Amino acid sequence: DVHNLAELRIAGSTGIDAEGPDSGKHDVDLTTIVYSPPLKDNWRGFAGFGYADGGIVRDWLAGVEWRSRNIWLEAEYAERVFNHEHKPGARLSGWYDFNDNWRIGSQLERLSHRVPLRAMKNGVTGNSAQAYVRWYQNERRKYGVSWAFTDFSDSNQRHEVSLEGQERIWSSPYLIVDFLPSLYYEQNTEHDTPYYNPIKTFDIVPAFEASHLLWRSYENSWEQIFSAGVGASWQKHYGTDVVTQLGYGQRISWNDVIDAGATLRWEKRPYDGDREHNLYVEFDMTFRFR
Repeated sequence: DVHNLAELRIAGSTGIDAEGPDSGKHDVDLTTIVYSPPLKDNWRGFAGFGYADGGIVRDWLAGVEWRSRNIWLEAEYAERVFNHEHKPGARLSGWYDFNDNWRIGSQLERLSHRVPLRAMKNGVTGNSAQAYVRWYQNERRKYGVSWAFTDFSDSNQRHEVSLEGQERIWSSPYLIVDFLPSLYYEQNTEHDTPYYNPIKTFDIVPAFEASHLLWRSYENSWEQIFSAGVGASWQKHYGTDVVTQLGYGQRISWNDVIDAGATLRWEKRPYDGDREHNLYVEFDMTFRFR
């Protein structure tokens, strides 16, 4: 019956062949975080670790989480090291639920991950502010507005905006199919940069996702995830070309104590002209224990 215990989260990202502009062909992202048990009914403390080599960047972090329904909140401080150089970092985030159809979320970060993770090759520091609004119109219908402002340590400010939708097309005992149309807007300021800093980009990518169930017995299961998208990307001084994206993954859930998933992703969009392709693998695991 025990279901609120200590929790270990481990998630990772690695590039198979990422010929994109803000990532080398082969990069490695790994983050591991452990949550304490409910210290009391709403409070949890966590500590964690972050790793990124592509010149190696590591993170040591610790923070607290408060949790009731209708409102979730956490703060987090981290220390980031690079080439015998320490720099401080902190995160504040939360969401609350207005009416149980509407939810508003907020997020403050230093340093921000919304900065391409090594514009810091020249030591580019960034602090940001995120906000989002999510609205559930049916039980089969869901829209998400989001935006973020980011201040770089080289005078560049990035204002990103995203708008997502989630429409349920088909819901079977074994198969569900979602329509996930996505919109994205990004604007920057600094013009001659050593990192991919597009001045004004806008994308329209209609996409679907299909979750198929391979096997299930009662409270533990196994599913495969197929997702595909074809869209267009516009960039000022460069016009427009096509965006295509594919994903394949699988999920395992076991006794509400084991959750694991791994996804193989491919995408091909234009960066400053003609299209380059990104191929990478993502995974995540959550365990609950002593």
